[PDB]
Amino acid sequence: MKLIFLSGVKRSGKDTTADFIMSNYSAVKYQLAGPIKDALAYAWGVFAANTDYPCLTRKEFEGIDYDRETNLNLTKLEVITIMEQAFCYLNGKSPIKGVFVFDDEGKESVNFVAFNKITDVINNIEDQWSVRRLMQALGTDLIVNNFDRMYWVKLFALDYLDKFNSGYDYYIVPDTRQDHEMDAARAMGATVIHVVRPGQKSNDTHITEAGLPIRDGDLVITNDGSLEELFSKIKNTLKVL
Amino acid sequence: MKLIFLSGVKRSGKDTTADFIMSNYSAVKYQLAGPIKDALAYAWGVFAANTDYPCLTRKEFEGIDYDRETNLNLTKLEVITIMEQAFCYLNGKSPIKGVFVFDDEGKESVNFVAFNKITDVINNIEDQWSVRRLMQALGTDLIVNNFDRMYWVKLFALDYLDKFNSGYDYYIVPDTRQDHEMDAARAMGATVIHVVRPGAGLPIRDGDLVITNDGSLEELFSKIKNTLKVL
Ligand SMILES: Nc1nc2c(ncn2[C@H]2C[C@H](O)[C@@H](COP(=O)(O)O)O2)c(=O)[nH]1
Ligand SMILES: Nc1nc2c(ncn2[C@H]2C[C@H](O)[C@@H](COP(=O)(O)O)O2)c(=O)[nH]1
Ligand SMILES: [Mg+2]
Ligand SMILES: [Mg+2]
Repeated sequence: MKLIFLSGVKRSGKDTTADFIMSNYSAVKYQLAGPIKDALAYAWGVFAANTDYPCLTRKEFEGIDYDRETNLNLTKLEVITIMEQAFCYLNGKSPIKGVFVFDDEGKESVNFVAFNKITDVINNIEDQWSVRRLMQALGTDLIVNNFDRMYWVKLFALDYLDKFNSGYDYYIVPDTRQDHEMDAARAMGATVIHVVRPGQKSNDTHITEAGLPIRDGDLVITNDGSLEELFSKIKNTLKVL
Repeated sequence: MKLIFLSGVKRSGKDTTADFIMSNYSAVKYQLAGPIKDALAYAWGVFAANTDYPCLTRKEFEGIDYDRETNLNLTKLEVITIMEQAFCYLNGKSPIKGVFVFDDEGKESVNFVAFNKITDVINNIEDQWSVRRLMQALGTDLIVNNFDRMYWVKLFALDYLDKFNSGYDYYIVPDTRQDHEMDAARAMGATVIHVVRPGAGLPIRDGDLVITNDGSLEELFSKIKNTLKVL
């Protein structure tokens, strides 16, 4: 099995490459933001449970026929509540440093110190709450930035360890968005492929929308033409590995 | 940080190599069997409290002035309860596939099937219970063979990633005993270094480094310095 980490801003051709690889090769995929979306879909169902709030499922957090930039018109209190349920969920997958979950009859809550950092972080976010902003907030604003910078790489490692030994040719991580994820990837001997559209940018200022640095050893596919030109570049890049 | 997995049989000089590295470089060490001794020391403290059993601390589970071969005279029954408490401790570190821990008012226990597999497995162990047989039963008879072949390597992965930006030059795992664990180390980008003596062992695969301990300590030491040099 060959481990590949893909890197590319929105609409750079990176998502196209990911799909080209998944449909033309024996590949298994793992999304770093996978568990972010599972935790939010779970928290949401706990939050919108017996409310008149719309039912958002994993598919919607996946963006399947749902615009994740849609304003959900939520209050900072609602958002804090959701983040606390998302944390209780994640803590059952892998312990978040400094977080404890307590039960009061099917009512899960985090410890005060953790609940207090959630509150402070959320209270200072003035953006409107979309599925997209909730992903950015859970992933980065809270966890990476305040509890465990390597949590999402840790969950990828547990998955990889379950699968490195199977019959797939490739193991792809298509959504690398933080430099430290790239650092872990290079350390583990992953091939890092950047898909770049000559002089283009991310229309989101969140750190997870920023273009990742190209370091020595990284491969770069310049998407400066047609689609088959891209498909050819992909084929010849992989043929080499 | 360079990830190094050391391999070698008893008296090959593998242990001397881990020591020299730890003593001469910015290095941090992780034992795959660490959590095994921690869980047993935990499960032990909890069960020998109720009884008139010897008090074994994490210090004797480490074999620190204790013979881990020492028979403890346990009922397959107590061994089974010790084992379930240890699963409870480990499950809080990283979930063991197919195990759920529940609180019974000042008493967590594992779901029934996990409980049932534990009993079945501990019931065919016809041996005598030393601390050392307990480590094996927990580590291999149970977890690796019946729950998750990769569980000890998953716990190393959590710790390695945790130390990822810590400033150490090397991360050394010295006690790998299974080949599947060495496969996982290679899959995670480790350099495998075998310490062998001229005339059981894990296989030496293509890419692994081999240090032949055929001379003196200072010669062993010199071979280690030059091997670390080209990593
Ligand atoms: N890769 C990654 N994504 C993160 C992190 N924290 C938050 N996210 C966000 C970035 C994306 O907006 C999102 C997943 O969205 P998408 O890949 O489009 O389903 O999760 C992090 O640490 N790593
Ligand atoms: N590395 C490793 N050690 C294991 C595993 N299962 C059980 N062990 C235990 C059995 C040995 O007696 C013990 C070594 O403990 P020590 O003497 O403190 O280094 O490791 C396993 O899967 N991997
Ligand atoms: Mg909950
Ligand atoms: Mg316990």
